[PDB]
Amino acid sequence: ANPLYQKHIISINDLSRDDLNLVLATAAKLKANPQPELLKHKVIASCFFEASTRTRLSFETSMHRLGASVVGFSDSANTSLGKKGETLADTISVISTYVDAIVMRHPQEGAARLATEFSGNVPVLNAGDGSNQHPTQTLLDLFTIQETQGRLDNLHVAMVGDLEYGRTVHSLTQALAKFDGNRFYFIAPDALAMPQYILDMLDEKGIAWSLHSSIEEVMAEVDILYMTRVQKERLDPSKYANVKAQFVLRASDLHNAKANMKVLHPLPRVDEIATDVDKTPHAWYFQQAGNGIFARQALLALVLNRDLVL
Amino acid sequence: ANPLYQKHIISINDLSRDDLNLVLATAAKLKANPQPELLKHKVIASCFFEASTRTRLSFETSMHRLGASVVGFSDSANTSLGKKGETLADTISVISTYVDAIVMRHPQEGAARLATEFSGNVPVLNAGDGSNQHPTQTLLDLFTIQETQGRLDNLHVAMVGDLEYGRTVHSLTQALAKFDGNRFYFIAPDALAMPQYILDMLDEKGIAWSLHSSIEEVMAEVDILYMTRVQKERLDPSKYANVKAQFVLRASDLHNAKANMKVLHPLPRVDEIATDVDKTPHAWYFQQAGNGIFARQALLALVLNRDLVL
Amino acid sequence: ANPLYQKHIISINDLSRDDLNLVLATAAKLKANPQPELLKHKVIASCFFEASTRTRLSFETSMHRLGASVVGFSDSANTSLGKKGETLADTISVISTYVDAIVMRHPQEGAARLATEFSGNVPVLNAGDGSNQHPTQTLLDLFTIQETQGRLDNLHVAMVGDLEYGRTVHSLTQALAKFDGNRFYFIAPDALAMPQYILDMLDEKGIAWSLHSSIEEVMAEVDILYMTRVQKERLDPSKYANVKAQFVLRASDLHNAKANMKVLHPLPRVDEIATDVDKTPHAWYFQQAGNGIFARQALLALVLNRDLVL
Amino acid sequence: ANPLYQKHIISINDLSRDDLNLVLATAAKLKANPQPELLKHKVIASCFFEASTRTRLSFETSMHRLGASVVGFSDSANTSLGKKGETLADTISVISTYVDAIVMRHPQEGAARLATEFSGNVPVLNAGDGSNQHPTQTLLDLFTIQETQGRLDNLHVAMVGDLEYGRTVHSLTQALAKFDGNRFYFIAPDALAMPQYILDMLDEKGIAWSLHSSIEEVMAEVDILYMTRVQKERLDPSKYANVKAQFVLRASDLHNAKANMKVLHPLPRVDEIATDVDKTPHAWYFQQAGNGIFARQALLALVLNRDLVL
Amino acid sequence: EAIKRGTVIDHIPAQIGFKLLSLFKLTETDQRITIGLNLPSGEMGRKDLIKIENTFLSEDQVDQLALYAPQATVNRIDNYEVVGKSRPSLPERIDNVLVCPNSNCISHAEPVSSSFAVRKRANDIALKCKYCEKEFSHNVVLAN
Amino acid sequence: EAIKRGTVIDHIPAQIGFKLLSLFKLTETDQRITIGLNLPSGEMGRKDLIKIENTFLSEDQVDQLALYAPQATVNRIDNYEVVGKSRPSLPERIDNVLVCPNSNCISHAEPVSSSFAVRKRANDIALKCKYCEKEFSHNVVLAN
Ligand SMILES: [Zn+2]
Ligand SMILES: [Zn+2]
Repeated sequence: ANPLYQKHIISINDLSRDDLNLVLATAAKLKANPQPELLKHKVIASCFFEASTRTRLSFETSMHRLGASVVGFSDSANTSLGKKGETLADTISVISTYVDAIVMRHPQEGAARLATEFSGNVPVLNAGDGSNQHPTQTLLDLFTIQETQGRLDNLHVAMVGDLEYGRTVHSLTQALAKFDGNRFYFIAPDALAMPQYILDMLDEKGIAWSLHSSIEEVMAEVDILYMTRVQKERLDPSKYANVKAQFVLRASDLHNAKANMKVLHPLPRVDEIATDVDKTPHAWYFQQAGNGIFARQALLALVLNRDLVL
Repeated sequence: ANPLYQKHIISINDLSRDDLNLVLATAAKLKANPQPELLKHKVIASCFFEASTRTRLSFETSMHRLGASVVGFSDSANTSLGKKGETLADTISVISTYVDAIVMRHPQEGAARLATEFSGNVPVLNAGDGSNQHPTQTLLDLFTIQETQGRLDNLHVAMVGDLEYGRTVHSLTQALAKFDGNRFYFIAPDALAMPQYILDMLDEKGIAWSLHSSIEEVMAEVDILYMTRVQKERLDPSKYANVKAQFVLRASDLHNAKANMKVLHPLPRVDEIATDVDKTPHAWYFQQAGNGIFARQALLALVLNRDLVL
Repeated sequence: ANPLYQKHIISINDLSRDDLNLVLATAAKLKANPQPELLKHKVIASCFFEASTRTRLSFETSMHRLGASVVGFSDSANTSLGKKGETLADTISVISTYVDAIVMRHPQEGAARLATEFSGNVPVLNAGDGSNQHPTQTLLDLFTIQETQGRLDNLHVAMVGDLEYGRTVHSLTQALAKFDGNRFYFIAPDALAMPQYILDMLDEKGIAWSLHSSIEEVMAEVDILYMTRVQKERLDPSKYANVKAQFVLRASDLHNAKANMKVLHPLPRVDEIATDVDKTPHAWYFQQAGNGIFARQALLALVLNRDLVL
Repeated sequence: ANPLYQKHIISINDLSRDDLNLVLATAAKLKANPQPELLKHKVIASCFFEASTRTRLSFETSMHRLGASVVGFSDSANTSLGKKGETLADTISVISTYVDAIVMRHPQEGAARLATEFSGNVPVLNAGDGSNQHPTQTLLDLFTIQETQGRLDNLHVAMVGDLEYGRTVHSLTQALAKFDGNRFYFIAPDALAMPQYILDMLDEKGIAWSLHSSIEEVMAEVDILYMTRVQKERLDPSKYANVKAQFVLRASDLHNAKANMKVLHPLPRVDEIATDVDKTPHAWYFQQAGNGIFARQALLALVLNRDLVL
Repeated sequence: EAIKRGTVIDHIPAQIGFKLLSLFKLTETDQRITIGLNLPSGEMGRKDLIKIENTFLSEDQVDQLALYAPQATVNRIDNYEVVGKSRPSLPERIDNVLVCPNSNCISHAEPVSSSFAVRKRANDIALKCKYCEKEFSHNVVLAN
Repeated sequence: EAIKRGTVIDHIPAQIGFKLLSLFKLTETDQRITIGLNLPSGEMGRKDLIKIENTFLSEDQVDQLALYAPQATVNRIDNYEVVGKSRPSLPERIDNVLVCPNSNCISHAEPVSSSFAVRKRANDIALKCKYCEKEFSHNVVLAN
C-alpha cells in the first residue's frame, strides 16, 4: 500500500519522521502539479461540532481541489447542552455509513479518537479536539518551514508568546524534535512558561534550548520566528503592563533578521503582530495559511487513495 | 483579453455602456446554450457576512451551473460585535489564498472595495455592501428589461415606492441613463422623494423625467413598471393613511397597460403587490428573479475565463 | 367627603379644573407638611404589567411616605404572553379582594379603564396604559409649572420634539387648555408636527398657538420650555443629523431667556439636553421629578382618605 | 453628632480605626438591644443595578429591622453594560429627590462614588461596585472576628483560595492592617497568589506574613480561617484536579486546631467546604452571615440618626 | 523669525496653524521648527505661520493644504533667500486625514487609509469616500 | 519682536512641546503665541519652547507640567523682562487629561472629569483613579 492508506490522523504524536516526510512530499507534489480528479466520486463529511470558519474553509477547499464532494454542518452555541440524548458514538456510527471519510472538529479533547472506535472502515481526520490536538495545523506549519528553508534539520526556531497554552507551539516543537540538529529559543512574558514535559523531552533527545525574555536577544540568529495567538482572558491589563511590546512585533524589530528568516503565526492575530510587518519579506503567515490546503490535500489523498504515485 | 477578465465588480458606477452590454450579451448567450464545464476546477468562496438567503442561492446556483465548486458561510446575529479581533482585511488576506474568486455580502458600505485591496489576484464580486451597492441585482434588472423589450434605449420606465431609500431604483436609473432616449416617471407617497443627485444627473445627460403621485397618470404610457420593496419602519401607520393603495398595486390598476408592459420588483414583496397581478401577463418579478442566474453566471464567466467566446 | 374620595383616576380628561386645583393644592400642602401616617393600615397594589422603573419607584415612594403598605410585581417583556391563561379581568377580579387600591401600568390602551369594571369598590389609578393616558405625569407636570410661575394662567409655553408621538405633551396641552390666557409654541421636524385634533380643540377654545421650526424664534419670551425625547428610529439616521441640532439644547441657547423660565422634561433624556444646562437656574427637570412624589401622594391621599387636612 | 452622621460610605479605606470601632460597637449594641423604630419615617432606596439576592436580602432586612420603609429595584443582567438612555448621574439626580438614603450595587467600579456627586445631601452606601469595594461585607467580617476572639489585634489569620481576584480578602486584609500585632498566612495555587501592592503595604507597616501552599502547614496555630471561592473557569480543568484537594476543607483537617478558631466564608460556597465541617464548633459562616444585618443596621443607624443610643 | 534652508508656510488663517501641525504630523521630526500663531498681518487681518528647516513640500503636499489654508503661500528657502514660491491648488484626492461621516463605512474599524475624491461646487467642496461611495459637504466632514 | 508680557515655558524635552500644546489646549486662545520645536540647547541637548502673550500660569497649572517636562522653567515676562521664575513640582492630583487604563472604569462613558492621585515611587510615578480606585504606573497611563 502506502503507509497511511485507510489510517486515522488523530494526533501529531502518532506520526513517524517518515510519515511526516511522506505527507510533506505529497503536499509539495500536489502543490506543484494538481490532481483535481484524484478523489472523484468520494464524499467526505465536514463535521464541525464546534464552529471554526478558517479551518473549515481550508479543509473543504482541499476536498474540492481533489474532486471530492463535501457534505456537513457547522454547529452552534448549543441550546440545552447538546444533541443531549445522542451520543457522539451514535452520531459517528450513523454518519460513517454515508461517507468515505470524516473530517471533524469538536469541543472535547478525545472526540476524534472516540470517533474511530465507531467509524468502521471510514478514516476520521482530526480537525481540532478541544485543547488536545490539531494535526493539520501542525503539518501546514512544518510544510511552510520546509518549503522556505529547504529543510527541517539544523534550524534555529524561536517560539514567542503564551507558551503555557500555545498548543500550536507544543505540537510544532514535538514534530521538529523528530528531526536532527534543531535549536530552540523560547520567549514568554515571564508568566506562561513552557510545559516541563516538552523541555524534558528535548533533553533526552539531546536538543539545545534557551529561555529568553525579549526577541532582541535572539533575532539575529533565528530561521523561523513563530508567534502564538494570545487571548484577552489568557492575560490581563496588569501583566500587559511593563513588557507588552515584544508581545507586539513591529517591522522595526526586524532590522537584523537573517534574510531567510520567516515569521509564522497560526492566525488569527489580534494585536501581537503589527501590520507594518505585513510588508516585510519576513511576513509569511498568510502564505502559511494558504499552505494549509496542500497539507490537507496531502492527508486526504494519502488516506483515501491506496497507492499514491507522485 | 476580454475587458472584464480578472477585474473586480464592486459598483454599478464603475461600468461603461459597453461593459453593461458585454455582461448582458454573455448572459443571453449562456441562457441560450449552457456551458456547464466552463469553470470546471474553479473553487469560489460564497462569503455571506450578512445573511441573505435569496441572494446566496442565486449566486451559488450560478457557480454550479458553470461547473465550479463552492465553499463558504452564511453569518449570524453576531455575538459580542463580531470576529472582533479579526479585521476584514486579515479575513480576505487569508481566504484569497484558498479560492479563485470571492463573492461576498457585508453589512458595511465599502466592504467589497476594501476586500480588493487584500485579495491579490483574486477577483472579488460585491453581493451587497450595506446600503451602498448590489451590482448583480442591477444587472439582472437590466437583463430582464432588455430581454422583454428587445432594448435598453427609448423606453418608458416608472419607478414606484420609496424613492428616498430604494437603492435598487437609484442603481437602475443610473444604468438606464447610460443609454439614450429613456424617459422616467417617478411615483412616491409624497414623502420619500428621489435623491437630488440622480435628478441633477438626468438633467445634464438631458433626460426627461416627471414626478407623480399615483400610477394612473402614467400607466397607459410605460414599458417597465418597477416597484421597490417597502419596510414597516421605512414608513408608519400615519403615512399609510389616505393614499396607501397605489402602494398596493392590483390587477385592476393594469387595465390600460400597453401589451408589452412588464412589472418588475426586486423582491421580496410584502403587501405592495397584490397576488391578483401574479396571473396577469405583466407580472414578471419571478421571471426577473430567475434571470439573476444568468447575470451572475455572466459576471463569473467573464471575470475568470480569459477570452469568452459566445 | 372630598370630590375625589373613592374615585378611579384613569384619564386627564375626566378631571375638572376644580379637580386639578384640588390635587395641586393637596400636593403643596403635603410638600409643606408631611403626613407619614395618613394611610397607615392601607395596602396598595403596585401592578406593573409593563415594567417602568422610574415610574414604579416614584409611585411606591409616595405610598411609603403616607405610611401605606405596598405589594406588587413588575412583568418581564414577553417570552410571549405574560399572561396567556389569565384574562386581565380575572386578574383584577382577584387582586381587588386583597387590596385597598390598585396602581397599574399596562401595554394595552384602556387596560386601566377595563380594571375599573372588575375592581368593585377598589379604586384604580392609571400609571400608564399604552399610548393613551399617564395622568400622574401630567399632574406632576402641572404642579411643577404652577409652583415655579405662581399661576397656571396667562403663560407662554413651548413644546419641543416628537410632537406626533409624544403623548406627554398632548396631555399637558389638553390640561393647560382648561386654563385662560395661555399661549403655545410648537417646535418640531416637519413630519412630526402636533396632531390636528389638538389644534382644532385649541382654535375652538380661542387659544393662541404658533408652529415654529427652531427654539431660537421664541426663546426670548417663554415661561416654560418643555422638552420631549426625539428617537433614532422614528426619523431615519440621514435626515436626523441634518436637522437634529435645533432639537438639542445647550446653555448657550439661554442668553436671552426670562429669569422666571424653567426647562422641563418628563425624563429620561439622552442627548436632547446637553449637560451644561444642568448648572443653570432654568434646569428644573430633576426638581420636576421630585414633585412626582407630591403629585402622587396627593392623589393617593385624596382617593383613600375621605376628608383632607390642608 | 456622631462622626458618621450624613456621611457617604463608599470605601473601606475611607474609614479610620476609630470609625471601624464605632461601627462595630453600634453593631454590638443593636444586636444586644434592638431599636425597631430608630429609622421610623425614613425611606431608603435599595438600588441593585446588578442583581445580588444575598446582598439585597441582608440589607433590606436591616432596613426593616430599624423600622425604615424600603423601595427599589433589581436589574436584569444589566443586559449589555448600561440603561441606554439614562446616565447613572441622571438616575441618582432623580432618586436623590425621593429618598433619605441610597444603597446601591453596580457592575462598574466607582459607580457608588460617582453617585455621591449627584445625590445632594442624600447619603449613599456602596453595596458593591464591580471589583472595587464592598464595605459592609468587610465590616460584617470584622464584626464577626471580634465577637468570636474578643479582640481585633494580635490574631493569627489565614486566607485561602483565589487570592488574586478575591476582593473580599484584600479588603479584610487592608482593614485588619489598621490593627496591631496581627499575623497573616496566605494559601494559594501559585498563579493565583496575593497581589503585591498588598504585601508591600504589609512589609511597610511591619506586618508578619507567610506564603504557603497547603492549609495543614498552619492549621495548628490560627484563630481565623477565612475561605474564598476558587472558580472552575479561572484555573483550567486539568490543573484544577491536580491541586484542588488542599483548597477543600473537611472536618478531618481540624484535628489539631485551636478551641477559639472559627472558619469564615463570605458565601456562597460550592465544594470548597465539605458539609461535614458544618456540625463542628469551628463553622461560623452562617453566624457570620447573620451578623451582616447588625453591621448593616449599625451603618444605616449611624448615618441617618445624628446621635447614637448605645 | 527666519531660517537658512527649508520651507516657510505663510498666510495661514488664525486657528489653522495648530490644526496643520496636528493633521500633517509636522512636528514629528528632528528638524528645527519655528511657529507663529495669531501674528499681526495687515495683509489679511491676522495669521499663523510655520517654518521648517531642511524640509521640502512636493506640489501635492502643498496641495493638501488647500482645504484648510487656500490662500497660503509656500516659500522655499536656501541661504536665507526665497528661492521658490507656490500656492495650494485643490487636489483631486485627499488621503489619510479626513474621516468618513458614515458611521457604517468599512473604513473605520479596518487597517486602510481614508480617501476622498475632491470636487469643486458652488458654495462648498464635495468629498466622495473611496470606500462607501457616499458624498459629503466638506463642512460636514471637517466639522468633527 | 519678542516678549512684551506673558509666560515662557523653556526647557521642554523634544516631542513634548506639541504634546503640551494638545493636552492643555494652549492654542485655544486669541493671544499671540510663539513656539520653537527641536531648538538647539547645549544646556540639555535639544529642546522645545513655548511663549504665550498676556497669559499667566498658577502654581498648580505649572505643577501640571511636571509629569511631561519635569525640568522645564516657567518665566513670567513684563516689559520684556523676566519678572518671575519657577519650576514644576509633582502635584497631588492630576485632573482632566489622563484617561483611566481600566476599560471598565465608570469614568469612560459618563460626564465627569478624570482624576488621579499622584504618588512618587522608586522608578516611576503611581497614579490612582478617583473613581475605580485602581493604581497604575504613569508609564501605562501615559503610553496611549
Ligand atoms: Zn465612507
Ligand atoms: Zn478608574
